[PDB]
Amino acid sequence: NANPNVDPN
Amino acid sequence: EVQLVESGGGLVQPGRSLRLSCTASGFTFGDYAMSWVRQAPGKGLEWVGFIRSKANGGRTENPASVKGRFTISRDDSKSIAYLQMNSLKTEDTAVYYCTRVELGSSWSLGYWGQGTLVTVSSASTKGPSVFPLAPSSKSTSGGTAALGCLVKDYFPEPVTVSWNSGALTSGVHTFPAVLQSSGLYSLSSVVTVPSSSLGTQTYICNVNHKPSNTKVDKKVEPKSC
Amino acid sequence: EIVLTQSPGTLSLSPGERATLSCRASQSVSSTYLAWYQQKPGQAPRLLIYGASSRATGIPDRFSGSGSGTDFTLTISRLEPEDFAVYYCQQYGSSPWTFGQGTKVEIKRTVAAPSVFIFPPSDEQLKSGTASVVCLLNNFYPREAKVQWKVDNALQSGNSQESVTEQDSKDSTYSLSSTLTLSKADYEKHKVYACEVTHQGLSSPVTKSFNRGEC
Amino acid sequence: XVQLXXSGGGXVQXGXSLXLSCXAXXXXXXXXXXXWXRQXPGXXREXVXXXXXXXXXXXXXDSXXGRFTXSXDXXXXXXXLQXXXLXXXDXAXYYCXXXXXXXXXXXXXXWGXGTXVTVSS
Repeated sequence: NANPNVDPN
Repeated sequence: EVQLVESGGGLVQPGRSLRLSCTASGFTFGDYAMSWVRQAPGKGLEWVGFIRSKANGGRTENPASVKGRFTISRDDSKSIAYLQMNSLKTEDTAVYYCTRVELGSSWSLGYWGQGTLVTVSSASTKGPSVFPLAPSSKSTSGGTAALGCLVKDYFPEPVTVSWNSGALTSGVHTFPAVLQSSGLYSLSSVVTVPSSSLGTQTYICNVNHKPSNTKVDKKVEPKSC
Repeated sequence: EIVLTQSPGTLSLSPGERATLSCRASQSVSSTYLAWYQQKPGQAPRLLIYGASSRATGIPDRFSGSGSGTDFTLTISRLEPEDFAVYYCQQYGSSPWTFGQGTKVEIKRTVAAPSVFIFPPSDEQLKSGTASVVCLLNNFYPREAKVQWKVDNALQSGNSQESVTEQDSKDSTYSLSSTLTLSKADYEKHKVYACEVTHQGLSSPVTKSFNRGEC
Repeated sequence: XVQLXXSGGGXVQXGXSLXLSCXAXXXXXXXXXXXWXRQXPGXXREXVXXXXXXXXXXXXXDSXXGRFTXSXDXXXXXXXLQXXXLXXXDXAXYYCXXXXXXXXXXXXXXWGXGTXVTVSS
């Protein structure tokens, strides 16, 4: 997951 | 004002481990994701991972080049991000930057620390040998001649070179060091001078390698026939 | 992984001129996930532009960006002296985050062919069992050049290392050294040592040579 | 192999203009830099200008900076040398050459036969 600003759970 | 200070770098042997610290101040550290980026000497930038904020799970992501070897963590009570570097290889030699990841939908790296150098090598501390790069006897009579000093086989960096104790700076070119296949560094420093001065003016390169406490003054003159 | 290819590798311009830097992505990436960074030698990179219209805080007006999908452009509308540096593009929409290889913005000047000098190994070094032959290319522009070592007309490959200076602050030229490393035994069984230099400012290669054991 | 041919040379008076052209045959030259050289009566070949690939710019010698302009038409496999403010010292045979090295180190392997430029008062 490349998004560091959202919890991917 | 945002401040990021990296620490924990230095020289380490292959296969050993290092932990880098990045101390943050001037912002709410716990609100931001943090990211490490490295730059090998003379090369570009390589991302080596980020860690999310506690509000977003606090988990990490890293590329395959360091996956299973590098781990990022954070201590929000101390405002410090960490980079645990295990199973170090020579290819890991780089300047390591910690970065603050910007908020929102466009998470660029908004702030960078000054970086800390990590050198992975099995080489031992060794002073350089200083050899003359002597001008030639074919130098144009009434033209320009080149001469210099070859600073060979030292470790680690750096080596400083001046000419005539700093009095000679014009025409001086001190080249960046090269890492040889033996694991030792080498560099050269050259200067161009009028050919007519070869018989009257003295040219001395001053080489200092503080890691080995080596100080050398080398006079360079036309090789005798 | 999305590969970012920047072009040109080096762009040569004068202060006050317009700079146009390109960054092409191997796969389509939205403009929201693209950023540009500036780095000067010995210093950390700094963010310039990110997203569609976002500019980093404190970044002057002359920096702007555009493009979408696979083609992105960074524009410096009027180059200031502090703008000559290396510029990297970056994508962070796909894992892993990747950077371009960087584009250098250098000061442009007229062509200058290199002055070539060859240095035989000193007798002091030969005492230690190795021999280093050095070829010096002095004060040339543009940077691209080829150095070929020839030992008794045999082209040497894989046994030399090059080092290049930064662009000189006053005359905007480059200087380059090439060091050929041989064993003392290999050095002593050959006579003619030459470095052959080619440069776009030279109509034919320049050769400097010496014969081993000749004043 | 590759064949080059210059044209457009002639006689002009000082301050005049000339547009030289250099066409290539047998291979498209869009990926290679193209350089102009000149050889005055009783002199060696001198560099004049280089047109690198489109986007990689152009570089010039001291004596022609500001007066001469080099350009390309990869569409016609041709490069051009626009010469303005010509002086009698510009009198020479002008040659073009291909830089066979795509990395621009100046491996001038193929040359034309030259076109004559004369500047008489």
